[PDB]
Amino acid sequence: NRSLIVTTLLEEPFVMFRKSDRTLYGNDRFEGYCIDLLKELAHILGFSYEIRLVEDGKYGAQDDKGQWNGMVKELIDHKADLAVAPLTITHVREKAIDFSKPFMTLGVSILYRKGTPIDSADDLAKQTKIEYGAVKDGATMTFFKKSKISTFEKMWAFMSSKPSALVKNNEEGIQRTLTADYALLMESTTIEYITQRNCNLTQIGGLIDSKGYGIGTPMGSPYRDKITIAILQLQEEDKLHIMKEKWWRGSGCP
Ligand SMILES: C=C(C)[C@H]1CN[C@H](C(=O)O)[C@H]1CC(=O)O
Ligand SMILES: [Cl-]
Ligand SMILES: [Cl-]
Ligand SMILES: [K+]
Ligand SMILES: [K+]
Repeated sequence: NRSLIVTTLLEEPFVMFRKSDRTLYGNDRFEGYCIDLLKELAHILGFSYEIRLVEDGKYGAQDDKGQWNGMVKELIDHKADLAVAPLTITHVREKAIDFSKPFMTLGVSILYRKGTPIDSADDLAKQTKIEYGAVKDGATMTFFKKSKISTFEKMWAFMSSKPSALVKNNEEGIQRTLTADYALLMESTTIEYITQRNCNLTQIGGLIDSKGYGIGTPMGSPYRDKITIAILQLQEEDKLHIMKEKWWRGSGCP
């Protein structure tokens, strides 16, 4: 039947503008892990799509008392059929949209420059000399905002009090860790990609929690179950592990 509308956002190495001399248009403009996954799902399920970058360039957060923005809002409003992106599956977003079963699992951890030998978030929580933060209005910020763990409660207090500590996006966050005394609270799979390519960066400690990335849909979407079955089939054959290795494999560090 009709082409589905796919909403997404630029983010390495999930979704990128591929390199070309020509001016690209339509779906051809895109490559990455999420594009490979989307192609595999479209082939398996027999659907076509038109990819659209979400206008406001956000994932989705509950800004107002109630109202959503970003890809989540796009899904709430049925402006897109699918959100294909590293969209973190959270019980709070589940109050507004549905997800497929997760195609990738991960957790929050810390990105930091190699130097002052901290080894945990606790080390970060009990000082202020090293500024730390998260991407504003993202899953990670939301995790801290609503935590009951005292260590993270203290971190939220600092992060929220000083707005100059939250960043607009990953590129701004990574650049800050590279040019200032700044630790970034970031999802582990991105950290893994980054530390492989930036040998002076490292992950501090291990994973704080567990979560996954899933394909977002409007609640009660007829494609949600089909997409889930297909994702689970790919997983049984270790295809998603292979796909990740394809986009993640770096050149390696000293
Ligand atoms: C702003 C990015 C890159 C996204 C990706 N996953 C989280 C989300 O789905 O909101 C965000 C990262 C984070 O908040 O650690
Ligand atoms: Cl577009
Ligand atoms: Cl897999
Ligand atoms: K070009
Ligand atoms: K079609």
